[PDB]
This record gives sequence, structure tokens and C-alpha cells, in this order.
Amino acid sequence: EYPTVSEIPVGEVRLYQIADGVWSHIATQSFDGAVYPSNGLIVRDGDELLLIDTAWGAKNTAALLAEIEKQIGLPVTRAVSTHFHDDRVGGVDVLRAAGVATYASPSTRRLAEVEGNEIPTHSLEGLSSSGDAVRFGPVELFYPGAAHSTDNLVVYVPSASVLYGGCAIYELSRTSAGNVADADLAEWPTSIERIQQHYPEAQFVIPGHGLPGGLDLLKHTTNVVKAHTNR
Ligand SMILES: CCOC(=O)[C@]1(CS)N[C@@H](C(=O)O)C(C)(C)S1
Ligand SMILES: [Zn+2]
Ligand SMILES: [Zn+2]
Ligand SMILES: [Zn+2]
Repeated sequence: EYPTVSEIPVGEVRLYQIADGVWSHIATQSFDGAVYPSNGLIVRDGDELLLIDTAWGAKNTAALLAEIEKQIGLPVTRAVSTHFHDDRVGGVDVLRAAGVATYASPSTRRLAEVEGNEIPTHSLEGLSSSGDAVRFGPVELFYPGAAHSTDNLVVYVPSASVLYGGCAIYELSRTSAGNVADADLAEWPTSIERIQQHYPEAQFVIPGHGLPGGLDLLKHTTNVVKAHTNR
């Protein structure tokens, strides 16, 4: 049922409804000779929508907005990017031109500037220490510590028990580590443990790339990271 990388042409975006007022968005991109899928989230906020992450580039993000209008028909008023890589912030300028207020932590904004990626306009305060959580409308934002990147955030939707792990959480089909150039391998398992301790009630866990599962995705990611550490 959930769309896989093999079913989505690059340039098109699919929506997958998880619960009342909660969807993921799925897009694909060519990178380094291969095609990869990528996930983000959409959460209803009264008569408006909160977006988590772009759809990996300007063209995909324009298609994302069009697919939201077609399938949901409510305006995206705010967006949060969960780390500084281009699959999370590429398309921010499209969002801004459409009137969306774009947000990220100060860490993420700094790292995006250094890398030359697009920079969300607004700053999320209260997330600079491991274990910090803040409310953002219908979600909670959580900084678990450094993992896939030093700035990575996770997002929890309490009304639906949906945990969006972003790129700090791997899908089951990925059995070897991905791009870890910006990672903190030594801390990544401890950061995952903070996620488990804070959201032990989660029922639906979404990785940054690939198929959702349950909290077993956390143990899976720990296994893969530790195997890479022991290479
Ligand atoms: C635009 C560049 O973005 C990347 O390089 C990412 C960011 S998470 N890392 C890659 C990887 O892990 O191989 C990927 C293809 C999953 S997207
Ligand atoms: Zn990344
Ligand atoms: Zn603003
Ligand atoms: Zn990613």
C-alpha cells in the first residue's frame, strides 16, 4: 500500500494518509547514479496544514504543493525542516514564495548556510540540548542528540501516535549505513535510546527514506549503525 521507490517517477509526489489529519509525502530523486525515495509529513492544524520537510528540490516541492491542493485543499501555513541536507531544505524558497513561514533550529540554519543550501527564515528556540522538546502546534519537536547529523530533529504527533524519525531512523530494507559523512557515529545509538525513552507509546514510525514500521525501526537502526562502527 505504501508507495515504494519503484512506483514514483522523479518529479511526481504521492501522499499517504496515516490517520485523521496526518499524511506522509513521498518523492524520489536521482543522486550519485541511483534513484532514492524520500519522506516528509503533513499534519492538519485546524483549517491549515503544518508541513515537515521539503520534497527534495524545487521541482518536487512545487509538485508537493499542487498535490496537497488537489487531495486535501487546505493551505500550508508553516513548515519545519528537520536537518540541513538538501532533501529537507531544498525547496524552501518555493515554500516561502507561496507564503509559507519556514522554520528550523539555529543549528540547522547555520549548517545550511555553510553548505550552501536554502535557509528557513524562522528560528526554533529551546532545542539546543539533547533531550529538549518543544510544542509546535499539533506536533512535538524533539532534539535527541547528534546522530545522522548534529542538528537532526524528530517529530511526534500525539493525536495519532506517529513518530517521524527523519534521516536518523533507517527503513528495514536498508541493511548497511548510508551517507554518514556528517554523522556522530559514537553518539547515534545513545540518541536513538533517548527517542525510545521519550516516545515509548509510538505506534507508526516513519524513516527519512523508505517504508514506515513500528518502534522496531529504532532497534534496526542501532544494529546497522553499530555494524558500520565495527567495520
Ligand atoms: C541532497 C543530498 O542528500 C543526501 O546526500 C542524503 C541526505 S540524508 N543522504 C543520502 C544517503 O544517505 O545515501 C540519500 C540519498 C539517502 S539523501
Ligand atoms: Zn541527511
Ligand atoms: Zn514569517
Ligand atoms: Zn535524508
